[PDB]
Amino acid sequence: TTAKEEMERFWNKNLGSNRPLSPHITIYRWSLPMAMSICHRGTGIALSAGVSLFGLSALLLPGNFESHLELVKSLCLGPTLIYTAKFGIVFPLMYHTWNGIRHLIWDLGKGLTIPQLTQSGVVVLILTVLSSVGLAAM
Amino acid sequence: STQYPVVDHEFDAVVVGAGGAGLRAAFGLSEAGFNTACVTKLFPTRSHTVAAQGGINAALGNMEEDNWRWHFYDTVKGSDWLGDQDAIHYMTEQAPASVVELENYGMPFSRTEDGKIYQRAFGGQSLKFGKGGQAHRCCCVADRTGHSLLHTLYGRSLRYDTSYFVEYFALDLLMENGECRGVIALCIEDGSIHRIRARNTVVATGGYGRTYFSCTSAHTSTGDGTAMVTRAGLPCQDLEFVQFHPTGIYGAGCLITEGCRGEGGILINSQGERFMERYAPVAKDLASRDVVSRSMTLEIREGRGCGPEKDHVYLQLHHLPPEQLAVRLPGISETAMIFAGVDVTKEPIPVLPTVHYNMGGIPTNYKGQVLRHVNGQDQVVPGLYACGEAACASVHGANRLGANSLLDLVVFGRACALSIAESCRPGDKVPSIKPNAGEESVMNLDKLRFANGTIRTSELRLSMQKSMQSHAAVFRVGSVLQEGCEKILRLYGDLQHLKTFDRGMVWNTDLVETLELQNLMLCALQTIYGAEARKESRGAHAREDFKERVDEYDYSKPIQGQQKKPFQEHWRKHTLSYVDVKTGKVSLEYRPVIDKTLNEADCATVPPAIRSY
Amino acid sequence: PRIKKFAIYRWDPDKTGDKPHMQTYEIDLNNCGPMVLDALIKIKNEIDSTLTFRRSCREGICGSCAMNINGGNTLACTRRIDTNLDKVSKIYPLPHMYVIKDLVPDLSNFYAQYKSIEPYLKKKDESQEGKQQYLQSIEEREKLDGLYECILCACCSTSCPSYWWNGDKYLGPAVLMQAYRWMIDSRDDFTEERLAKLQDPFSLYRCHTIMNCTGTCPKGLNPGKAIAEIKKMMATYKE
Amino acid sequence: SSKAASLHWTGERVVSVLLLGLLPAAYLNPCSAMDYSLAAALTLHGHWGIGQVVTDYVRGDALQKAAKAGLLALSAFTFAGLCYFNYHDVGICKAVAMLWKL
Ligand SMILES: *Cc1cc2c(cc1C)nc1c(=O)[nH]c(=O)nc-1n2C[C@H](O)[C@H](O)[C@H](O)COP(=O)(O)OP(=O)(O)OC[C@H]1O[C@@H](n2cnc3c(N)ncnc32)[C@H](O)[C@@H]1O
Ligand code: HEM
Ligand SMILES: Cc1ccccc1C(=O)Nc1cccc(OC(C)C)c1
Ligand code: SF4
Ligand code: F3S
Ligand code: FES
Repeated sequence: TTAKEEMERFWNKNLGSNRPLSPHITIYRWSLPMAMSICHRGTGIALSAGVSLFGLSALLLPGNFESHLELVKSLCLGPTLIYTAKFGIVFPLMYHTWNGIRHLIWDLGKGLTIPQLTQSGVVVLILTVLSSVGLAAM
Repeated sequence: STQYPVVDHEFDAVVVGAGGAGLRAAFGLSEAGFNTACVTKLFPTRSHTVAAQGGINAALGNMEEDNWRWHFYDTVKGSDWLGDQDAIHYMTEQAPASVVELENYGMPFSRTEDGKIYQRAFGGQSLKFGKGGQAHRCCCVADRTGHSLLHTLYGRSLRYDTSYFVEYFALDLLMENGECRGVIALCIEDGSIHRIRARNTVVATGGYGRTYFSCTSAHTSTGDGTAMVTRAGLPCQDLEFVQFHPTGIYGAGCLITEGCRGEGGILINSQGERFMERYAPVAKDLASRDVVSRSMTLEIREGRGCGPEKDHVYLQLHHLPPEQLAVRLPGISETAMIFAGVDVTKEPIPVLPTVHYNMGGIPTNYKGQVLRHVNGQDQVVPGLYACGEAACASVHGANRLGANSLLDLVVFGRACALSIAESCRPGDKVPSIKPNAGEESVMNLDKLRFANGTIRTSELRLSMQKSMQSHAAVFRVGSVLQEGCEKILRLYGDLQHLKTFDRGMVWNTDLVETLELQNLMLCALQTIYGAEARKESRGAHAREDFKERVDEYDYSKPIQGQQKKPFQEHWRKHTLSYVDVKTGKVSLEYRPVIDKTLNEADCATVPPAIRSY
Repeated sequence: PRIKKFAIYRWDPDKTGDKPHMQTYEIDLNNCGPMVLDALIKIKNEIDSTLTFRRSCREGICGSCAMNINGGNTLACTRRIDTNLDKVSKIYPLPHMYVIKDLVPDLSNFYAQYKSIEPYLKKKDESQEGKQQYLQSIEEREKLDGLYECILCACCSTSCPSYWWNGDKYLGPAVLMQAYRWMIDSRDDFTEERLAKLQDPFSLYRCHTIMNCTGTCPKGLNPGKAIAEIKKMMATYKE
Repeated sequence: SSKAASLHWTGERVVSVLLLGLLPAAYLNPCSAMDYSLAAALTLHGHWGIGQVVTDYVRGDALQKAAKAGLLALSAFTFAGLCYFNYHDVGICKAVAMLWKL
């Protein structure tokens, strides 16, 4: 028997049987590096959903951008309620931006030990809040 | 009958066991062009050669310069002259040829300045025929040698068209009129019974260390091929000879390598004295195992023990440089940190002489052929081979040398391959077996599955283990051995009273451990009765009542005027044991030791001499 | 007297309709060894001989007793019971894997993947082999450190999120680390074509450096790091 | 023998150092030429993002091409719209500016 012939036999036995899949995420321990990777996907998806909604609306919806802003302006927008709507757009961006560097550092090969992963994980989490609050006030 | 699906297979040669020796015998056959099958209860990596730490002996001469003819003298000495010199000759010459074979397979051997395989000092090995000081010929992949050995063999084995029955517990051998036809086996996955017939059968099932309460060996060291052979009515050699490794953790019995003593590790008692100086002046703490374990156990009798129970001893590694301790011995650095909780660089390791290697097993030709005893003479069992720990060509003899087993594995594994490739051809007529055969192998299996007795399986196991541990240990006497014999014999009758709880097919470990039990008891009975029968002190088997090296002559004085003893008077002979399966009573006879070499000119016979270091 | 609680995943394939449930067992710690394997053996030997599991070395060099204890994938003979008495220790079979019988998972796919990466020394000459030893300097030997020790416990790949969803086509850390192990071996000649084995988006490129493999290794190895080195070799290598 | 997954993997990192470089470059140097190069890097890096998500979760063969086809539609439509916004409107630099300062 060859290598990839044994793989064919594996599925053609298990799929046509009464064998259950062992609980995966149902019981598996939560960890920071894993939660930070889940978030990086969520932020990625959320941002592309935003950018695509900006591109599609540029073609499909009529009326210029200045008129769209005056629709927002004439909603008697709140003092901090405008800051919160702003902050909730910087927070997803700045997390994915900073952690984007952390993923990029791993591509060179640096900081791949367990302590370095946990250290830079907090560093990304912290530098985000600063760049989020800092920009929403700018 | 009719319950189990009888599935038959057709092959050229079958290998039972996928660890080291078995693995080497397997692909070596496919290399020759044989339709080879390999039956194993474990996944080949989960075999027990993986646990090996010390290394593998080969006279390559990379450290200084060596001669394989010196490696012969050392093994034939350590064997306490029970060793068959025809096998030792073949092994010591094939040694560099089998190791360079492994390095060329990809075994990541530790390296030197030249870029050559790193050898190192080990228990009882000497240059210039035991005259030129300590020898350094133990090749090693830094403390995880048997791990690399098993991996690089297995890795190289996928390069051939061998069939592997992974997790298939071999029940009994297939036998028809003195000849072996293959093996009957139980699938652990679905529970179906498979009969695998072939022209030849190699047996490499390893030792039966699980006969004792305290051992270094894995939970799956149950000497099954040893039992398979005895159920066929075939003899078993040197079974009373059991190696007690001096260094094993006080807890579960985890092995710390003898490479500790080989690199610079020193063994210390309660008073603080290096107790391996008054016992052994020349070789000292790096002497033979039957001298070190003999000393350690005897030191506890004095009351010079260590710990809250006064039963264990210490091994110093504190003084060693951290520079080489983390490099040469990182595997024991981690495993002594877990079970003992001991900083390997600052604090000494707690050790204890525990059961380790099985010197005896299945009587084996120097070419790997299984032997039987007919009319005082030797006889080849047709279509049957054995290599490794389960085998007893008795290349190790009364006491095995440090790191000589992994050699016994590869060399005799290769031998088992060559001797099949030379004697017969692949595609030759596979002998037909009776459609009714393997009849009571099913009956034995089916009774153990349905067992509705009174005595629990685990509770009968520990009864054997403690009865062996106390009665037949390092030191043993005819008073305690006699009691132990009738203790084990009466226990064999208790096997018909056992209670099993699992009534299932898929992965019935409850059933396979009971099959392990039956295969352990048979290995236990012959060991205990063999110990009682032998009334001398030769290597590992030490008698406090018969502390005598009983040879043909007294080899201290020159043999000239002395008259020779008859065969049934001296003890320099192999113990051959049989067991009747129903009654359980052990009938045992004897056969002579091979003292001739392969070629006298190329390698001279070494006569019996003084036994000390 | 000192009691500890264990909750274990149970599934019997013999009784039809028997859906996976949990069963509790209680054992005194003074009568038991420190490790989880000692506990499993004790309830196997005394309380219920219907519990099934793979075990061998009890030394932490097989990968037999590899399971999910308390949310993590390690060895049962290496990891010790939490002496905390009130808390119940949960033991499960390795995650997202087909269960043959309770705690015993099917590894046929896992082993077959290790076969497909060709884990043996390959040369141009097979004629001059077996007779002379290959030369390798201590530095070239040092590059194998932290890679040869892998025991194939499969705690690694069974913890990888990509290996869960893509168990079929993606190899996983353990297997990939070994593929790397044969690349940096100075003796090996087939390094360039070993990399060519992974030119599809699934073989290697499902690893997004999530990093659960290294954080679960019972032997302390760093497979994730090795994957990044493969990636590095994949973009740099010549021809 | 061709190495498609090798060169593609490098490309993602090349746009990643471009996109990371462009964000401060858009702030410090806000221009018309910056607006288009930003929209290109945004949509491309995003297209090679969801492309990886599809290959991960989307199980199937006929399904696999459908999601990839549909993803290319939105990717093209997003990039077309962002180009249209840069030509016939204010520009994405000023879009943020008028959104932030006002
Ligand atoms: C116990 C031990 C031994 C040891 C060592 C450390 C320990 C803890 N370190 C060594 C070292 O550093 N250097 C050295 O030279 N030797 C060392 N040893 C001794 C040596 O490793 C052993 O002699 C060796 O492991 C024996 O190997 P063998 O080829 O005889 O086979 P195995 O490894 O014991 O594995 C047994 C195989 O047989 C199959 N099997 C057994 N029963 C069945 C049944 N019922 N049905 C089907 N298959 C069966 C198993 O599958 C297994 O593969
Ligand atoms: C300039 C800062 C950014 C950098 C450096 C960056 C880089 C990265 C990296 C390294 C990944 C993960 C790839 C991996 O290593 O596995 C990723 C994911 C992703 N990015 Fe960004 N990114 C940035 C901002 C953005 C922006 C502005 C968008 C636009 C929507 C975006 C869209 C996405 C998407 C959709 C993913 C999904 C890939 C995944 O999570 O598997 N990113 N990015
Ligand atoms: C495939 C992938 C790539 C990058 C980042 C995350 C994932 C992913 O799906 N992980 C995943 C998905 C669901 C649950 C989960 O566990 C949590 C319960 C800890 C992990
Ligand atoms: S690299 Fe470590 S965690 Fe992965 S399979 Fe090997 S021993 Fe297990
Ligand atoms: S858990 Fe994972 S996706 Fe990569 S870093 Fe390890 S294989
Ligand atoms: S049994 Fe060998 S790893 Fe636990």
